[PDB]
Amino acid sequence: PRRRVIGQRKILPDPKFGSELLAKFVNILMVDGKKSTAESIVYSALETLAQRSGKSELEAFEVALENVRPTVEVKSRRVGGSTYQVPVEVRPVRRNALAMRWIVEAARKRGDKSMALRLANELSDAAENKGTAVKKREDVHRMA
Amino acid sequence: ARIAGINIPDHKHAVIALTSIYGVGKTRSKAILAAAGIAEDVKISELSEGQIDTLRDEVAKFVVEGDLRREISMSIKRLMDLGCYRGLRHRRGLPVRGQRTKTNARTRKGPRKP
Amino acid sequence: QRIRIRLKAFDHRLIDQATAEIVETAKRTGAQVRGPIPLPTRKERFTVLISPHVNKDARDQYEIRTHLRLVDIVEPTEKTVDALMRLDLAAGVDVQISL
Amino acid sequence: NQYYGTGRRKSSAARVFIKPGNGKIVINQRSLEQYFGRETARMVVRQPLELVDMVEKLDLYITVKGGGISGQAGAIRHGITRALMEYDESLRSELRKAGFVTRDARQVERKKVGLRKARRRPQFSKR
Amino acid sequence: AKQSMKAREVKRVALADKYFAKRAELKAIISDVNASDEDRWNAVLKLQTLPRDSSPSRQRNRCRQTGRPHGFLRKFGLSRIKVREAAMRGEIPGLKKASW
Amino acid sequence: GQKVHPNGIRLGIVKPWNSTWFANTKEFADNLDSDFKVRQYLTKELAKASVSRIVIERPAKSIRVTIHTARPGIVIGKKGEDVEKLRKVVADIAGVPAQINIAEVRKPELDAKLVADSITSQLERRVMFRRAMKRAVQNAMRLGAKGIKVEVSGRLGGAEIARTEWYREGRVPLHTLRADIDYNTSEAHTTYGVIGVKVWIFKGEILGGMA
Amino acid sequence: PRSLKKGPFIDLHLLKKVEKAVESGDKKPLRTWSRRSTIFPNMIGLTIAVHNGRQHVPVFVTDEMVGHKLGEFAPTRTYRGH
Amino acid sequence: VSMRDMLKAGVHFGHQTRYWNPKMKPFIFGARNKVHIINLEKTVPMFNEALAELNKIASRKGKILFVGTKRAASEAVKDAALSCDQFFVNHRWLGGMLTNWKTVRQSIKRLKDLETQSQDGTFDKLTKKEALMRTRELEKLENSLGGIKDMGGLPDALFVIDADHEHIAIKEANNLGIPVFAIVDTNSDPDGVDFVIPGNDDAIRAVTLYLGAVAATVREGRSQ
RNA sequence: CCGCACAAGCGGUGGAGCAUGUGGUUUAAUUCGAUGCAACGCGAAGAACCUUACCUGGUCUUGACAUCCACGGAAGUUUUCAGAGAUGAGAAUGUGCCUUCGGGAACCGUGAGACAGGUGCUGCAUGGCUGUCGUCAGCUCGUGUUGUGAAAUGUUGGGUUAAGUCCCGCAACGAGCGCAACCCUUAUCCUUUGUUGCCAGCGGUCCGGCCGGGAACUCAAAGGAGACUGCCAGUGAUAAACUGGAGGAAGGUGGGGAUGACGUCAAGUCAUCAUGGCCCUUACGACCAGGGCUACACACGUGCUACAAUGGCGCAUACAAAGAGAAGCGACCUCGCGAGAGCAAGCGGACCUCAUAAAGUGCGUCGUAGUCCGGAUUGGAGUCUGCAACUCGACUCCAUGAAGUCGGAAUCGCUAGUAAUCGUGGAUCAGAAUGCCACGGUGAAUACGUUCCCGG
Ligand SMILES: [Mg+2]
Ligand SMILES: [Mg+2]
Ligand SMILES: [Mg+2]
Ligand SMILES: [Mg+2]
Ligand SMILES: [Mg+2]
Ligand SMILES: [Mg+2]
Ligand SMILES: [Mg+2]
Ligand SMILES: [Mg+2]
Ligand SMILES: [Mg+2]
Ligand SMILES: [Mg+2]
Ligand SMILES: [Mg+2]
Ligand SMILES: [Mg+2]
Ligand SMILES: [Mg+2]
Ligand SMILES: [Mg+2]
Ligand SMILES: [Mg+2]
Ligand SMILES: [Mg+2]
Ligand SMILES: [Mg+2]
Ligand SMILES: [Mg+2]
Ligand SMILES: [Mg+2]
Ligand SMILES: [Mg+2]
Ligand SMILES: [Mg+2]
Ligand SMILES: [Mg+2]
Ligand SMILES: [Mg+2]
Ligand SMILES: [Mg+2]
Ligand SMILES: [Zn+2]
Repeated sequence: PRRRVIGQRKILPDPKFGSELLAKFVNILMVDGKKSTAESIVYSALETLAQRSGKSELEAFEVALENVRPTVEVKSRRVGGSTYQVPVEVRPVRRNALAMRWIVEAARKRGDKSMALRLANELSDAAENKGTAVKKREDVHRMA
Repeated sequence: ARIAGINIPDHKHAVIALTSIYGVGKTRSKAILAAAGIAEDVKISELSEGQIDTLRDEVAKFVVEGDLRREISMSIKRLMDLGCYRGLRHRRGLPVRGQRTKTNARTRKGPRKP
Repeated sequence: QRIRIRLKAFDHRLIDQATAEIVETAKRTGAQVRGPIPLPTRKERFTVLISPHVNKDARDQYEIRTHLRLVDIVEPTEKTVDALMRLDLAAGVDVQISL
Repeated sequence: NQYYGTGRRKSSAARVFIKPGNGKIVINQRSLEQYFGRETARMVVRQPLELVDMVEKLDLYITVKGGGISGQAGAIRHGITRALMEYDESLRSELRKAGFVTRDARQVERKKVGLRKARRRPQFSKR
Repeated sequence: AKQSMKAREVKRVALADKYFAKRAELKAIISDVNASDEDRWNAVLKLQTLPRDSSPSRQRNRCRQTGRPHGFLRKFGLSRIKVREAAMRGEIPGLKKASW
Repeated sequence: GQKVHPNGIRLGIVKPWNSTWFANTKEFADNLDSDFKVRQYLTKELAKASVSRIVIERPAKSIRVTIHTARPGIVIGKKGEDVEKLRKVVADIAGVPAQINIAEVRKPELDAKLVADSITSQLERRVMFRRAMKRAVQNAMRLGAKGIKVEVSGRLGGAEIARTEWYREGRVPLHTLRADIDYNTSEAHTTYGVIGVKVWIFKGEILGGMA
Repeated sequence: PRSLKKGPFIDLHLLKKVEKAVESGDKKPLRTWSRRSTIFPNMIGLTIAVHNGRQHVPVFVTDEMVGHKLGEFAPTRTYRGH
Repeated sequence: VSMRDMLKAGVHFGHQTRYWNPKMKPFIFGARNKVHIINLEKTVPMFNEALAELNKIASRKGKILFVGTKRAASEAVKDAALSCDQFFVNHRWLGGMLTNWKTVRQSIKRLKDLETQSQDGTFDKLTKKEALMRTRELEKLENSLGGIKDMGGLPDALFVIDADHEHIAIKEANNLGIPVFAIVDTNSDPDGVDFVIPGNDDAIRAVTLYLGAVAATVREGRSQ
């Protein structure tokens, strides 16, 4: 957008929890438009996360992403005429996506034989501010 | 366990552990198994020798392991001996079946050389 | 007993004119017709290179769409088969008769 | 007794027939679970009845052709919405509010010459 | 192209049509099951005695106005060039620029 | 840049085809071949009748050819003799019962083919081209044409370097499909080389589709 | 491979030449262009000068060569390296 | 118009003493409150003698162009022209309008063609957007040439309000020899007006007085 | 001030294997052309012979192709020998038709020269066609006015647009070419017509729209309606216009296409064709067989398949669109592990056929390994097309199981039904698609912003 700053479109709630954030999560996790595989993975991971965290699995997802959501991040600027880093705050809608993105890549790196398990394990460690998802969040805060 | 031929099969589904032998692949393996009556999902461990000897008997019918290695080597040596086109490309070390050799014939020429 | 008439053309104007004349003359003799029924038209498409030398990207796409109408006369009077034969047919329109 | 709707999504087209009933669904002479093994389709098909909160008052018999599993789900949703509106003509505002009356016009874009896919360009090379 | 090429094409077709019947019958005898392998042998020997330019698989569709051996279109019998002139001039009936 | 053929793009909107017969793919090619050679024969034979367009329409058992000339009495000769002769000739080429029905053009200065071939006939007679093109455009618009553009390209005046010269007057809106823009191209073979002329003649927007 | 229902292939001019050669005894190398013909059992021990496209190279038929085309023994490209 | 008739309307009003033009000294009564006061003793006879010429021109079938581009007084001048069946310019003056008479004729023809086309038909043949666009162009042309569509030949007389504002018009007229009748405030240059009326040109009341008196005398000149 | 130009994102290329093009090298020949963007899956929408322009040899000289002359033979059909074949040498049959009876036409052969022939050179002589900046918003003119004049103005400015789009301003007023609209397609509805398409109510049924039917619905294809900033509010010079709202299937050029201004590059093409000049003419033309265009120490470009668990394999099972078909597509049944074969129905095709979509889904297995990943390569054995698969085809079966474990600097595409992924079809074509051109399925992420990079 040089001329028209177009508004973002709306995502549809998930048919299992009506949660916009869950739908955004599965859209981020999706690969090659295979939505069904992604929803299977996410529901499996959420339910096992529920088993470890007891009640309120959707809420557990909320607090998991909360424990690793970023507040301040470095941003590049060429106004000086040379590359210039600056610490800037992040809008809530964007830090939601950043947290979701960090979670999914971290899960893929985890391995251990199943995406369902990787996602659940990363979420479970995220719920308690651990699993290296928080560490990646902590390092980009330190870079302020 | 021990099966005919020098190689020792590992402990996994028979259809798969049987492929270890140089002369047998997935279809010939299930053929051998069906002929011996043993199912596929069985493992090589937990399999009494009473059927292991039958397996080796039925695999004895087909050419396998060293005898196959000698047979293919004789066939390529004969090809080279005729002096036929394929014989030349075999002793030259080049694609034999008409593949492009101007580029990306690496599988037979080895790594790029200066 | 009935007669099926297939009409092919390259432009819907001509085919509609011809099929209107067919149904009109057939109704005129009193033979009962099944109307003009428009069957799916066919679209041949040709993507041909516009440039004589070295321009694969540059090319144009043409199409020949042929239109197809089907009329049907269930009770053909003997004043009809001769009549439709007498009726003039446009050069563009192609008419096929099948009892 | 009979109320008819016609909904189209992408390449699919669905006829929908609505009668007073206990909430029974049938699609191409099959049950809703017989047809859509995917749960998201199972939910988008029933969304309008949840809106109007009439999920045990109406039995609907529907048939759909063309498109894919999700395309057909959307088509039958747009059909049952039109059927409801022809049945009530006051749920119109609510269904519209939920964006169930729009007949989404999005369709697949044609391939273009010199382009591998619609709005997709072959890889450029510098030197 | 060169008049030699058009002459070659017309000769090839004028021989293929001639020997069509004999070639067909001979190929029949050859591929025919139950055929005595001596008859099949005589047929496969006789086949290569006919002019090699009798096989239809040996012809090449050329532009019926320039003889161009490339960019041919069976529907019109012209190369990819002359079709465009005939079209843009309104000579190919019902042919127009497509758009969808 | 290059421009789409104006006649070839208005076929659907305002321009009729010049061969309106129908045939399926079985005998489509040879129909085209036959009509091509017959119209080229007619052009070669009526190089003085000043023909503009040769439209061809085929009944199932017949070939019908309509000539658009500016000199009807010429092509029909005396008592329709030569026209019957060439009807026999086209019967030979098509191998089919033939019929020829000439048609006249009332404003020969309003025919891109006619004015283009006249320009070329002048050029090959070694006349200064600017005079030719400007005379043509003046005559055309004097006969009430909404617009006309003439274009000549080649070794004009035996130039060592070929130049492009055009002259427009009136309105010639190529981009408007609704426009009745008649266009044709001619070539003149001189000692220096071959010179190409193009003529656009816009005779007014045609409101109300094809018919 | 050609087929089995059609048997091997050979052009009859070479066939006539080879039969006239064998029936007549030892002969000069047969000068042929038919790279497409296949070596039959009868031509064992013969010597065929088969065209490589620029020259007829000699090939002394042995029983091992039976079931192969003649062209397989007349390379058509010269190459030594770079 | 009598001096009392003008004075009540306020014809004596003039632009601030800060803003005046040198040639207007003979026509200026004096100053009050830093305001130029126009002398009606000169204004009344000159206006009467101009009315004589306007009556003469209209009584020899003259075409009269009322000119004024003030946003306040546009409708007044238009109605003034309509009350005597005379042509008028009530919107911003177009540069070289008289000098480019040939150019304007094509615009009038286009305005006439558009109004004729709407009455004749073929709007249905045009696309609904195209027909609406043609109507918008006709409306714009009517806003541009509502007064002079029936001008025919160049006018025989000009009436100008605030001659300084309309200076292009008077320059054109002088270049054509067409006489200029103009209400000339103290800030204007009176050289271009052959029959000059020095008076207020902004005030709606005095402007309407000028227009009504002129139109009454023009109808009188027409009646004979 | 705009532009996927960057940023923000998603997936790539760059590493591997192979496919393909090019440079180079090689070669008897590896035919020619295309070469920064804008050459390099380009001409070529398809090189085994043919194609084919190249090479080697074998052959012809008014000629393979055209007209003209005579002279002699119907034409044509069937075989035989030599030869790799062009070709020679024959040997049988026919020896016809029209004709005012002479002849003519028909072709065939021989001779005579006029001539033909050239994919030989020149795209810096050219026409025609095309690329490109760029679908960019520009390029101009008439009259007027200004200046002594070259010229200027308009076309700049304020705003605003996708836009020289629009409104004001302004000595400019208008116009032309572009922009936009008119065209196609798509999203809603209406009317008309209902078979080969349709099945709601009907009865009837072998449960098959299949048969009585029914004309509703889907759909088909003609005609028509619909969107206009039209309405509302707010903003704004009350302006243009922008923001939001209503209703609406659709809202602000709805989506996509076609459409390419003046010109720029002596850009590309004399090998589509045409063409000025030049050149060749018992050969630079013509015919034939074989070879080559497929080479291989290399280098570059574009692709394909992968490195796996969001996966592989097994079993079960669901939902498309758009096309093609007569020397064609070819069902059914039978045979074969299979490619296929045999038999043979139907269909010039809303009817018959290609042709059962695949991702998906359900169950089971595989447990992170060079693996039940990967499929290269190679051996063996086949099928089919075709005179003919050695050079040099496609495919099947058994066997074999390289590299490869996510790819350096650098670099590319993409703003929504898009990218990504999954299949399907078509052209060319006897056969030969990882290319091309089309079709649908599933279906995202991101865009704060114009400071930098690049092009206008
Ligand atoms: Mg295998
Ligand atoms: Mg069809
Ligand atoms: Mg030629
Ligand atoms: Mg071929
Ligand atoms: Mg173009
Ligand atoms: Mg970026
Ligand atoms: Mg690579
Ligand atoms: Mg090359
Ligand atoms: Mg060249
Ligand atoms: Mg490409
Ligand atoms: Mg050039
Ligand atoms: Mg060049
Ligand atoms: Mg400019
Ligand atoms: Mg501006
Ligand atoms: Mg302006
Ligand atoms: Mg446009
Ligand atoms: Mg709105
Ligand atoms: Mg050049
Ligand atoms: Mg050859
Ligand atoms: Mg090549
Ligand atoms: Mg595998
Ligand atoms: Mg392995
Ligand atoms: Mg691994
Ligand atoms: Mg797609
Ligand atoms: Zn004043």
